[PDB]
Amino acid sequence: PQYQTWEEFSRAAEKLYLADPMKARVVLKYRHSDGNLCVKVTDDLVCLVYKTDQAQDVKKIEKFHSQLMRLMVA
Amino acid sequence: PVARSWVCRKTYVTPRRPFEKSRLDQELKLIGEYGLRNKREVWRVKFTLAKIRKAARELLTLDEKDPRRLFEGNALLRRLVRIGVLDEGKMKLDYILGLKIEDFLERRLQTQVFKLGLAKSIHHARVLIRQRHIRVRKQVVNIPSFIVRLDSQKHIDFSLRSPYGGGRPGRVKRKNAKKGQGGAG
Amino acid sequence: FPMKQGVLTHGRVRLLLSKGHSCYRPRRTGERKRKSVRGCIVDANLSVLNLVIVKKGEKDIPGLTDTTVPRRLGPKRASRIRKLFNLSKEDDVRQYVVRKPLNKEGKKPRTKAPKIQR
Amino acid sequence: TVTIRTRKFMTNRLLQRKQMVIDVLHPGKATVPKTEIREKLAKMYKTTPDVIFVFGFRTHFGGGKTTGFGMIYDSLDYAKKNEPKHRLARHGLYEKKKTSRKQRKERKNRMKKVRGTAKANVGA
Amino acid sequence: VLLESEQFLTELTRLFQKCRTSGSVYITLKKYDGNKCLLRATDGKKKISTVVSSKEVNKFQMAYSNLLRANMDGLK
Amino acid sequence: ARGPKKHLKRVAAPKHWMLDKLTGVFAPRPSTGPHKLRECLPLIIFLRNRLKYALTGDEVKKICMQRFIKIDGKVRTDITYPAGFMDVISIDKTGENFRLIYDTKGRFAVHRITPEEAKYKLCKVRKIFVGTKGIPHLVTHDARTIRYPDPLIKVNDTIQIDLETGKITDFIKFDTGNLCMVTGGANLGRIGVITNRERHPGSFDVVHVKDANGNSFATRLSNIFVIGKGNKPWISLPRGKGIRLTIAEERDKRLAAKQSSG
RNA sequence: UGAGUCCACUUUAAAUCCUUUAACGAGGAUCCAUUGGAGGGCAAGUCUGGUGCCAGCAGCCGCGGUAAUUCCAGCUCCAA
RNA sequence: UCGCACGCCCGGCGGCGACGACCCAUUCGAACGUCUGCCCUAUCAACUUUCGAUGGUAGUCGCCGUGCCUACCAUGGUGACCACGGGUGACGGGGAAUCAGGGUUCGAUUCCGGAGAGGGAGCCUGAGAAACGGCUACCACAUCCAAGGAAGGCAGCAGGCG
RNA sequence: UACCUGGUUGAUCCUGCCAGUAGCAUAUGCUUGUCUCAAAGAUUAAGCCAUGCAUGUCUAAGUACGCACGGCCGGUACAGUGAAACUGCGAAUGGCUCAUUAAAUCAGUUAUGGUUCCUUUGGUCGCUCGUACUUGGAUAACUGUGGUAAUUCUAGAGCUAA
Ligand SMILES: [Mg+2]
Ligand SMILES: [Mg+2]
Ligand SMILES: [Mg+2]
Ligand SMILES: [Mg+2]
Ligand SMILES: [Mg+2]
Ligand SMILES: [Mg+2]
Ligand SMILES: [Mg+2]
Ligand SMILES: [Mg+2]
Ligand SMILES: [Mg+2]
Ligand SMILES: [Mg+2]
Ligand SMILES: [Mg+2]
Ligand SMILES: [Mg+2]
Ligand SMILES: [Mg+2]
Ligand SMILES: [Mg+2]
Ligand SMILES: [Mg+2]
Ligand SMILES: [Mg+2]
Ligand SMILES: [Mg+2]
Ligand SMILES: [Mg+2]
Ligand SMILES: [Mg+2]
Ligand SMILES: [Mg+2]
Repeated sequence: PQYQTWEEFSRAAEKLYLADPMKARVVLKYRHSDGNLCVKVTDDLVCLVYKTDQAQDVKKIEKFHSQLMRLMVA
Repeated sequence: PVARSWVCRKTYVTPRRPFEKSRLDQELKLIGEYGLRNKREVWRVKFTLAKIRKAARELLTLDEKDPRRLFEGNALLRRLVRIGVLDEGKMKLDYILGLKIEDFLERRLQTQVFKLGLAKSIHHARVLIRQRHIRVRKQVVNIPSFIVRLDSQKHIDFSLRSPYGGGRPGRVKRKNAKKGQGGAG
Repeated sequence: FPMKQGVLTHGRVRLLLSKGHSCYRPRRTGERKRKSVRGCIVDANLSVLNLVIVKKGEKDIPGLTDTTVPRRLGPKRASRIRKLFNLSKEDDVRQYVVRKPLNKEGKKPRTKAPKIQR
Repeated sequence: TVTIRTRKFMTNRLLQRKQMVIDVLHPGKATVPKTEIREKLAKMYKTTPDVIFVFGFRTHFGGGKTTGFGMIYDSLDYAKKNEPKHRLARHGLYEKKKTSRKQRKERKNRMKKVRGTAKANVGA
Repeated sequence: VLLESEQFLTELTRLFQKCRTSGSVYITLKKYDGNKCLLRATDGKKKISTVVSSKEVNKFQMAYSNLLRANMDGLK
Repeated sequence: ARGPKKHLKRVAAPKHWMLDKLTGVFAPRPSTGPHKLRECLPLIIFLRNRLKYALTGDEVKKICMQRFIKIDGKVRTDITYPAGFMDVISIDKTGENFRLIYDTKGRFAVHRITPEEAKYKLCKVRKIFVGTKGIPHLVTHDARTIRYPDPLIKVNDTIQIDLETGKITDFIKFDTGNLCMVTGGANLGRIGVITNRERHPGSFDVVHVKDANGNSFATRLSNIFVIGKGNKPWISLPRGKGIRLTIAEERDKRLAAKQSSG
């Protein structure tokens, strides 16, 4: 469920997207008062979440988001 | 660096004065006589006539018994004979200047179909050309601007895939026959 | 940063390195590139010291001298085989070439011999 | 009612084949398929249709004539010796791999980064 | 609120500039047919939405990436 | 440019190759060899564009790598080998020997010869060099360095070499009355007898050559190749026989023959 | 009869388009061709209603100050 | 040096090739040169010159000829036939448009040659580079960082900001 | 196609310019049914670039002891494919742009008798007069220890070929 650290959530979310691209969506929760970031991918069967900020993760999260958008379009 | 031609040329040149009444009179008489579509159809034949007359003037500016002049004159007379505007006994490079837009428009396949009489009207002949009912030397001609050669003049007839010739009837005839058989039973 | 023979410092020195020098592999043919190394004089500014035991002492260390590790490959040049087996110039090398046994699960046991050069 | 004539007949002993320009007359129907072309050339030249390869049809206007090029090999071994793999795969004796070209370029640039034996371990 | 692709980015920048003190930023990306992707943003009070088509993803994703890299900062 | 050129554009190709404009951007750049860039004709153009034996350059590569093409007594495996003037291409399986002689126009001609004629060829020498021990050397147009020649062979002469041994059999000295193949320029393809030689110090010399039909013409000696003594050639000649009759006479010989054939 | 729809060849490295080809497919054949102008240069309304030197038109001359052949709308016509 | 067919003598002689190179030619070229030709400007009339300007002599260096450079001498060289200086919203040409005959305007643009990879400068390798999808230093712009350090050049194909 | 017209005046004849008139480009507005070709970040910014790709390559004929596969005729080395690596060649070609440049580039014409030149081809390659049945030791790929936050960073120890 809570695949933290790194690459576990990425492999699990790529598996969720390659299961079905239609019903799957991704949500992104940004917080500045507490200052943390949250990614959650769901495919209306299970929901997989990722809750850390760690400064450097912003670039790889937006690259994963732009990869998901390119896979939705192409 | 790509492999293509980039070679093209305007076949028509617009006149210098746009609203000459006598010029519009002459062009309107030409279109109403020979069944044309626009003024560009007049202007492109006028510009090909301008090409031929410019070549003729360039030959007459040359000296007699010049080899380039004789070769180009004989080739241009051969072209005029094979398009059938100038006669085979009349062929001389001085008679090219006395040639006319009416005699150029007489060799249109629309006009030749109208003169052979297989079509009723000139525009009805153009309808037949558009609807692909006639052929020239076992080849369907879809475009009325086909310059018919004198050797290929006698081969104008109806095409094989044509209801007016020896072929299957058209869509309206099939629909009326199907409606009649459906009404009969 | 690795060390370098013959720079005679103890700090950090940036040097031009080409083909035929230490701590640099040329990618293009004859490529020169600045690389940063440390002086050869041993001081406290070091993480690792590389040590090569030349003379063996009285005691026996269980880590290094106890575990005997054999050669990985055998002699391939015929002159080197002659120098190893004390051979003459007329005797055979084909009989005395060193061949390696190969054995693992699934596959058959084999014995692979090197191509003798020269 | 389909008629096949041959023009520009040439015998390439240096390619071990025959070649000609094929002229197909088919009134009252569409363009006939290459399988029927190979069958009619086979029953014309008294050979097996496996060696006859025909490609490149162009249909004239009006709809009664096509022009195509075709070669007639001596054997299937000679055909596989000098015949392009794409026209072999048109009929199905050869099957090219399905590795996409951009992913092959990406695999090559990933093998360029890692030096050593692990170039094979980078791929999958 | 269904807006233009550029107006969506400007209002999304205004959402972060309003949430520089307190408030969440919700970004929802999903497939859209009625190739298109639905991208929606919500602060909790004002919702904005857009549909990105295939004709504008190269124009959209790069500025959206620079917007995210400029607007998101967590802990060191 | 920072070095030598390896590509050749299709537009930048010379006119006598007759390569078409629409099919390709690049032309087959010939490799270095016994002939110049704009004087030779490549093997891929001779095999694919003229003989029409192959369709594509891959097929030309297959033909040259099955070891079939035999250029002047040796197998060349390159598709861009420079095959120039008086080159003999032998194909064994078809049994065809070809001698690259120019046509009456600027182009080369597909010229069928016998094996008795393909055994030898003729080459114009360019200079005589004295080697390191006083040894005379001929430098031919196809870069053949033949040593110990006949000392009557001079700078502007031709030699009849043998393909099997690479030695001279006979020679033609550049004299008046001999035949003349014109190898280059506006008179490329003419065949006639030499009627005048005009020397020039500094500026290049010129030769007036008279046609058999009386059409005399001047040509510089750099594009001149004698092919025999008097009016008797030692090779076989293509149709047309090197006259370059007028365009009106060409139109007549086309049109009258066409109307007679029907 | 196409334009479209669309099985099937052909095309092509694999496709697309062209050509071929079945079956559909047109009477306001609504399956509706617009772009500028109508005082002169410059082809083509002293037609009708409103505005009254205001709005505006006009590349030049000029039109509009309550009967505008020049504006704004309808009809008609002219140029391509 | 390496690979294929595998023979004949009284251990030794043998073929077809591929590869490695002093030197001479040939080809691909490269570069200095000979003559002729380029838009506007005089509110640019004199310009260059012991910091090479124009030549001679003798050398260095260059792949070679040369003030290319060095040492000593001569005071020379260009210009009203427009030098020198400046501007170009000027890469040059084959060519494009308009055209009676004459001209005018454009040419960045698929072919040939020149220059370049943000601005200059230097160099290894290599026949061929002062190469930037090669390096070495400085300036402008910019990435990661543990604050010791490392790495960049789309006037290439797509595409993005301005 | 070697072409005119309106406008100074109460009216006329001249000079004169303005306005039309007709093409080739550059952008824009309206509209658009078919089809063959077809320009396309040049003009202002030769301004800046996230991302992916664009130059790598093995034949019977330069090196094969990575079982990574694989054949049995082995004991007289190497049956046969082949990762990686050493070596040779290419990367100085092609593509993009016109910033700089006005006897400069470039175009016609010339010579290198004033020079080089990988490759290809043709010559030469027992011409010399003084262990060869084949000479030496390093090194990469292989095994094993790591350093850095991090590089297409690399080292120490064993090996082993041209
Ligand atoms: Mg009106
Ligand atoms: Mg008017
Ligand atoms: Mg009027
Ligand atoms: Mg008006
Ligand atoms: Mg300037
Ligand atoms: Mg230009
Ligand atoms: Mg510019
Ligand atoms: Mg450069
Ligand atoms: Mg550079
Ligand atoms: Mg480059
Ligand atoms: Mg680049
Ligand atoms: Mg007055
Ligand atoms: Mg008046
Ligand atoms: Mg005007
Ligand atoms: Mg159609
Ligand atoms: Mg269509
Ligand atoms: Mg720009
Ligand atoms: Mg730039
Ligand atoms: Mg280039
Ligand atoms: Mg400029």
